[PDB]
Amino acid sequence: MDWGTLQTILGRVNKHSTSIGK
Repeated sequence: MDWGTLQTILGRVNKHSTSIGK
């Protein structure tokens, strides 16, 4: 779900997890 009635708002895009530690 996105916006009161939309879509182009959030898509879990743009992120970084290459960082090591786990």
